[PDB]
Amino acid sequence: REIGLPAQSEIPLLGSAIQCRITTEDPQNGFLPDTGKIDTYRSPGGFGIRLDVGNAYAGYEVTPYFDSLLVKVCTFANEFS
Amino acid sequence: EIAPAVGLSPDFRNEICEAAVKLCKNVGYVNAGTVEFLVKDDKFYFIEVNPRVQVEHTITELITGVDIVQAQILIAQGKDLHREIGLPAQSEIPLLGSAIQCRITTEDPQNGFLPDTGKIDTYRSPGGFGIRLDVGNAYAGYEVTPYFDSLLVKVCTFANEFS
Amino acid sequence: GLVPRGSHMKKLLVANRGEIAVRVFRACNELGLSTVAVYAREDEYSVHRFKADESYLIGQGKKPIDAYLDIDDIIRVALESG
Repeated sequence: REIGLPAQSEIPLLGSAIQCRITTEDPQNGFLPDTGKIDTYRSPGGFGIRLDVGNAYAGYEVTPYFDSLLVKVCTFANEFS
Repeated sequence: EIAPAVGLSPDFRNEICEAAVKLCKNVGYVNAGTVEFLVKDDKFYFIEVNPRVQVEHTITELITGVDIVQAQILIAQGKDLHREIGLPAQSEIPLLGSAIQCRITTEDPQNGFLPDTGKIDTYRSPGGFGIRLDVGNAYAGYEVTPYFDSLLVKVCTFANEFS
Repeated sequence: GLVPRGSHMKKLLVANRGEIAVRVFRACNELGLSTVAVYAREDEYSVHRFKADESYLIGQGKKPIDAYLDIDDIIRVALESG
């Protein structure tokens, strides 16, 4: 009534979407997350791209205290391929 | 720029779309193109065709799910819209919510929209649900020159409801 | 229903700069095509130059906008780059 969601049969189902989490986990060092300063951070965009950033920006010091997430990337398109 | 034309009735918008199609059918238009009309009190008048992609194509991609630039390239490869590129028939072309595009430039609105130049110290771009960015030249360290346009980034938003 | 000869693509070149060049490169890459950028000397720091798989200076010695309108030099790059 207020939030505006339709009835269950009417909930859209549009395309597909994928999410990857980009982290400092080093896959050649047993996925041990790296720490230190980020020199460069350039984020892509375009059609079908969604970014939900964690802590990543030029200058930011990744600490050993919390999780290693830099940014969550989602893609979406009509076709899964 | 917004999409679709949310302040006009869906019948009337559809009539405009058919007129554009009729013109393009008549000349056998190929690839992407846009037909521009002026509209006044439920009448509409042709003014131009832009026989190329446009800066505002982004918002149409968002409300249809169709990737227009990919489509252009696939058409130029000789592919069939329906058979190979995968677009449905006209009446099945999605219409998903609405979308808005702004261009963020170095135009200074307190200095008569004169485009500023110089070095970008800080550039932090937002994201989240319903946000699309197509960057121009903007990154930390980039020197904006006076030689080209003043565009930094195009921002689009999209959602089920216009508001 | 006539398709021009030579319509098959492996590599595409954008005769432009800036956001629209980056937008086209993204589509190309998603379609499995390699890409080629052109840039004027003064535009040499443009993001689009570094987003292509290859890039080439064009319009040497011209004013920068004239460089992007240099038809023969753009064609030269398309042919040289394959």
